[PDB]
Amino acid sequence: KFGWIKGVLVRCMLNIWGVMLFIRMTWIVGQAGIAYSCIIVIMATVVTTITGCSTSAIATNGFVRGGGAYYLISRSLGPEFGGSIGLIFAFANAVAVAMYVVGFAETVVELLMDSGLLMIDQTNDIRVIGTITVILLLGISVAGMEWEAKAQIFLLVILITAIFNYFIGSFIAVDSKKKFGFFSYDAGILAENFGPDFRGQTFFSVFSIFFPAATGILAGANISGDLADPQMAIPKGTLLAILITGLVYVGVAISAGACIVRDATGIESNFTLISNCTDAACKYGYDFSSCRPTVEGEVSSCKFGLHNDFQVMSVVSGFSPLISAGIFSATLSSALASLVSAPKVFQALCKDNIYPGIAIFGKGYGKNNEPLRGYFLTFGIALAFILIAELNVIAPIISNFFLASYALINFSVFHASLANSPGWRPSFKYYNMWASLAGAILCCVVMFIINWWAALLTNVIVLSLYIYVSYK
Amino acid sequence: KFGWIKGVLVRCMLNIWGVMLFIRMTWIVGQAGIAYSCIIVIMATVVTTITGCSTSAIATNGFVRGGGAYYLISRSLGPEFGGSIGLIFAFANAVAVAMYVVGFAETVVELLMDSGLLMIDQTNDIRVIGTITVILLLGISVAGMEWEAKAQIFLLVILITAIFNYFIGSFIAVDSKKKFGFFSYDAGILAENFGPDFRGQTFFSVFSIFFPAATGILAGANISGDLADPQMAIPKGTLLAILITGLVYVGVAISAGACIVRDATGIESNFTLISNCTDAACKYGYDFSSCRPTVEGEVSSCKFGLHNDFQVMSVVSGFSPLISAGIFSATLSSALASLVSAPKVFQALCKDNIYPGIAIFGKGYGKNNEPLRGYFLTFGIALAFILIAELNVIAPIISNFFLASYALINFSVFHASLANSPGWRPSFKYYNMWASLAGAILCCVVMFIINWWAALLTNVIVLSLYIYVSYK
Ligand SMILES: CCCCCCCC/C=C/CCCCCCCC(=O)O[C@@H](COC(=O)CCCCCCCCCCCCCCC)COP(=O)([O-])OCC[N+](C)(C)C
Ligand SMILES: CCCCCCCC/C=C/CCCCCCCC(=O)O[C@@H](COC(=O)CCCCCCCCCCCCCCC)COP(=O)([O-])OCC[N+](C)(C)C
Ligand SMILES: CCCCCCCC/C=C/CCCCCCCC(=O)O[C@@H](COC(=O)CCCCCCCCCCCCCCC)COP(=O)([O-])OCC[N+](C)(C)C
Ligand SMILES: CCCCCCCC/C=C\CCCCCCCC(=O)O[C@@H](COC(=O)CCCCCCCCCCCCCCC)COP(=O)([O-])OCC[N+](C)(C)C
Ligand SMILES: CCCCCCCC/C=C\CCCCCCCC(=O)O[C@@H](COC(=O)CCCCCCCCCCCCCCC)COP(=O)([O-])OCC[N+](C)(C)C
Ligand SMILES: CCCCCCCC/C=C\CCCCCCCC(=O)O[C@@H](COC(=O)CCCCCCCCCCCCCCC)COP(=O)([O-])OCC[N+](C)(C)C
Ligand SMILES: CCCCCCCC/C=C\CCCCCCCC(=O)O[C@@H](COC(=O)CCCCCCCCCCCCCCC)COP(=O)([O-])OCC[N+](C)(C)C
Ligand SMILES: [Cl-]
Ligand SMILES: [Cl-]
Ligand SMILES: [Cl-]
Ligand SMILES: [Cl-]
Ligand SMILES: [K+]
Ligand SMILES: [K+]
Repeated sequence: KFGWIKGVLVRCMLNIWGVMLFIRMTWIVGQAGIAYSCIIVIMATVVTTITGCSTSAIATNGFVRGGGAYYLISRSLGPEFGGSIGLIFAFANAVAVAMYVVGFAETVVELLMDSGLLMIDQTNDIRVIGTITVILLLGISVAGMEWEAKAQIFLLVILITAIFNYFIGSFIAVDSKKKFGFFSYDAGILAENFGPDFRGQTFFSVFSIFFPAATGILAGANISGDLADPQMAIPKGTLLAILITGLVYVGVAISAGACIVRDATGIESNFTLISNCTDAACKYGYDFSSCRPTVEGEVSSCKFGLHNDFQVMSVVSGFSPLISAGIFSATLSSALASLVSAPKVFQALCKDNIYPGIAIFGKGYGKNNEPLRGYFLTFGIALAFILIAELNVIAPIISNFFLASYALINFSVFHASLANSPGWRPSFKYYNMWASLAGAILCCVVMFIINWWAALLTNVIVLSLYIYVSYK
Repeated sequence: KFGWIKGVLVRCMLNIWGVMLFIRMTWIVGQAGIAYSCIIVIMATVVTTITGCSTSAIATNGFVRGGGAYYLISRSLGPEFGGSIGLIFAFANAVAVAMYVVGFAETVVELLMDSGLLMIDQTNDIRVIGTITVILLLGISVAGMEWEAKAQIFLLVILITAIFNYFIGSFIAVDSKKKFGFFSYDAGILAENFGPDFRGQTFFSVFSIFFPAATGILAGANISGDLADPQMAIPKGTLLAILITGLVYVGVAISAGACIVRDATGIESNFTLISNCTDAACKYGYDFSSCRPTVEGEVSSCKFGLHNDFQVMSVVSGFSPLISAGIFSATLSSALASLVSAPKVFQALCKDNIYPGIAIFGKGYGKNNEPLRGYFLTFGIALAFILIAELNVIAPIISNFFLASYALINFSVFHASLANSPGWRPSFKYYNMWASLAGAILCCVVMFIINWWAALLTNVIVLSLYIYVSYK
């Protein structure tokens, strides 16, 4: 049995911190402003805080022993909400595996292209490296699960040293790191980056790429049978990990916006103060014109800055090669946590014969009854999406399915509080049914703003799976 | 008590034939093709045929005496579906009143501008004439309802003479009617108009303006307490009126497309055969170039043809002034049928205290207990939408709310057949629950394609009104 720190807090902080922390935060401050990106982080934190209060209200409804994620939901609420939440959550983690390993493969491909190693084109090397790293992540999940419970504190002390490396490298003004952007903390760059640019995107198109960085909060409730006291561990670690990771996202956004310019040519300039005809806040001798795009229907033909290079946190970092290779720790820990959590929920769902034909993905081979057909189905669903070797098209799909699962959780606890269900007495201090209704309406409306036909498909599927289990 | 002809068939044919028959059919053949407009008419006929089978399945579920539209639905199915169908249907007819009288006012304004009568600008004369014609339509509904039961056969023999006037004026080739478009039935014009143009619109933007011409099919079920035998009158007249009006729409579309060109300058040409350098199917001596638009982001600066003038059926007609002033008959009959049917449903809903605060719109003043507060609320909701003095922005709203009401009817009969409701034995020969489910899914998907945020608002409102009445 684990305590609340090592069993809930470290698990949720390792699942939440993933691709977008080191790869795509600076791009989000580049597209939006500092103000709009802080509004984005606060909105995702509001959604996940309401869903964390709803999950805590489920977890404090009696039912200590014999836990899990599907078990608590399907036993506090009915099977109609429980089966649909289980199916949508299993599919969401199975598709999130692809997002994390595509981010890992993109980082490895850019590290190879900084050297001379280049086999095929850039979008085909992500398909090759992403395929090798998901058939190796599959082998760990079915043969090496014992060491993974010890390795997670190792992964967390790699990740926090990466974050501290970035934050203390921001204050060190290096003259060689100019021409890649990155001057010191400056007021001119802070005023220039305070306000949107949206060079090909929109608000709610940048939100759909941020919001996978806020998911992963049900990693503590996914192990309730391995906790000491789940009534006190699940509301503590979840709502603490949400606060810690949200504050690190806000700090990364403000710190990236206040010291890096949006565009930069990677050519140094001999001047130290440019002729007074630009006034574009680079008074340090750098003229970063002829990189802003001409028309308002094209991307910039630059190579560095906040808008362009995707890896500028390795430039800002004091020791970029090894310490800011906590990208590997973050992405592989989140992908491995999502590779073992999607067949687990699906095997727990396929043991109650709720849905007719899926009952063959429940036969756990071996001694611990690990679902091997579930692992191979998750590997197939992940490998279908790795072949879309682009993160910015995978991430709105994950955002859609996680907003659907969180909306279903919030609406199910609202409906159980409203309907006066027989076994529903949630003794949690910060649970209100109208906050859950507000969170469900907010998740559904944002899911429709992001992409309306995928939202309509997901809502029709969830309504069909509810009406099927009602009249059975 | 009425028979099935005079009580159902004439009522449904007068409610269905409305604005779009004489005003906006030729514009729909102008924007789309002949093929796409026939596909549009067949889709609207499929939706209304499935909804007519569902309404017949409700109407054959016992319950002869003491009828109405709200009564049959709320007594065969529950109050949860019945109250929401009643509210959405009351709002749909209350807003459709504005569409019919805005079409009437637009016709009267164009007839005045063909003369010298012009008080204010064109969009402000529709607001003035549309306001006078809805406070005069209100006086008939509360003081002259006795003569209206005799006047409807008069209105129908005006309307069918208008239709025959158009269809026999199509075959009469008049040389003076050229330069307004309108050559004879020609193969070149039929081949030229066979294929879309979409000069500012899209498919499903032209469908949203057509589909109010297919609504009005519940005008026979809205009077079940005044019928002789509603078990045999409501499935007969509804499904016959749908077929008759759909065939007249298909005939009008094909006949308009095969004899009128899309653009035309209203200037006659002395030539009888133009120099062979255009080949634009007007070999009759007319050169209708310099009216096609240059860029693909603007409307044509022409004045006549299928795309432009909105009143070309009065040009094709043999006697345009009096007989093709069946526009007044069609629009005023449909507006008067929707002004007496929205307070009726709403007063029947406000007598069962389902929704809390609306109970004051049920107190019928007078001897027949006509709901006067309901009439004034319908007049207010209509007059709010008449001030948007443009038909092409009113008509997608009516399309949204009627697709919502028809989707609710189809889903309610599917859900009652699936759930095995206690008093649900629909002895109708052509009712199937999967056809009703297909009609409900089709109406919901089309409602989302037309406008997604209005569809999301309507679906959230209907979901809230269902969950309110369930847990009361
Ligand atoms: C403005 C307002 C607009 C409103 C418009 C409405 C909105 C539109 C809403 C539309 C909602 C559609 C609801 C459909 C209802 C399903 C039919 C059903 O209930 O079961 C039927 C089919 O039984 C089966 O064998 C099929 C089992 C799966 C069917 C559902 C999953 C399909 C979607 C998931 C796809 C895969 C997902 C998995 C991968 C992610 C039962 O058959 P039976 O013979 O009748 O059983 C008799 C027993 N009984 C009488 C007691 C019942
Ligand atoms: C955009 C426009 C879309 C238009 C098409 C939309 C597709 C929807 C169209 C659906 C219509 C097609 C299904 C009909 C099949 C019936 C087979 C049959 O005849 O046997 C039996 C059914 O028993 C069955 O086996 C039913 C199997 C179908 C269940 C799945 C329903 C579709 C779920 C949809 C999920 C959402 C779909 C989207 C999700 C991805 C006969 O029925 P019965 O049980 O005997 O009861 C009859 C009793 N009578 C005796 C009352 C008096
Ligand atoms: C992918 C999946 C994503 C899923 C996301 C899903 C998200 C979709 C979101 C869907 C939102 C739907 C949920 C909201 C419904 C709540 C109803 C309610 O709470 O009322 C309750 C109180 O409230 C009141 O008394 C208010 C007064 C009546 C207002 C009617 C409700 C609001 C309707 C607004 C429409 C405006 C219409 C304007 C035109 C008229 C009823 O009070 P009660 O009677 O005491 O009930 C006690 C029950 N008991 C006795 C058993 C204890
Ligand atoms: C769009 C994106 C952003 C969306 C965000 C905004 C979206 C709006 C979302 C949510 C809005 C929040 C509503 C706040 C209501 C608080 C009033 C109150 O305390 O009532 C209470 C006082 O009991 C009474 O004295 C009766 C008062 C009327 C009941 C209020 C119901 C409001 C229905 C609103 C219908 C909304 C339909 C929505 C349709 C659109 C009654 O309940 P209770 O006693 O507290 O029960 C506690 C039981 N428990 C102890 C087990 C927990
Ligand atoms: C009136 C009530 C206000 C509610 C405010 C609540 C907070 C709202 C906050 C903020 C409001 C939204 C501001 C930004 C608008 C979205 C811009 C955008 O991204 O385009 C969008 C739509 O394109 C449109 O047409 C947008 C038109 C406005 C719709 C949004 C308001 C309706 C809110 C809901 C009304 C229901 C209310 C439910 C009950 C409460 C996206 O277009 P797409 O084609 O789908 O994307 C394709 C994606 N792809 C590229 C990957 C393929
Ligand atoms: C199977 C049941 C499963 C249920 C779920 C299925 C998922 C849904 C299935 C299908 C949805 C497919 C739509 C994707 C559109 C691409 C993105 C886009 O452009 O959005 C636009 C599409 O609005 C348009 O009209 C654009 C022009 C046509 C584009 C294709 C329409 C559908 C094609 C044929 C499909 C035939 C479907 C079958 C019907 C015969 C949105 O813009 P808007 O909404 O128009 O804004 C209006 C605002 N205004 C009023 C202020 C102007
Ligand atoms: C885009 C819109 C945004 C929101 C999307 C919604 C997301 C949907 C996801 C989750 C929401 C779940 C929906 C229902 C909520 C439960 C409340 C309820 O209905 O209680 C009822 C149960 O319900 C039933 O028994 C059958 C469900 C019928 C719902 C029909 C809604 C029609 C509105 C169409 C508009 C929606 C169109 C959606 C778009 C196509 C009554 O409770 P009971 O007495 O306990 O019943 C016992 C019966 N039993 C013994 C057999 C078990
Ligand atoms: Cl992430
Ligand atoms: Cl999660
Ligand atoms: Cl009409
Ligand atoms: Cl109707
Ligand atoms: K994450
Ligand atoms: K009509």
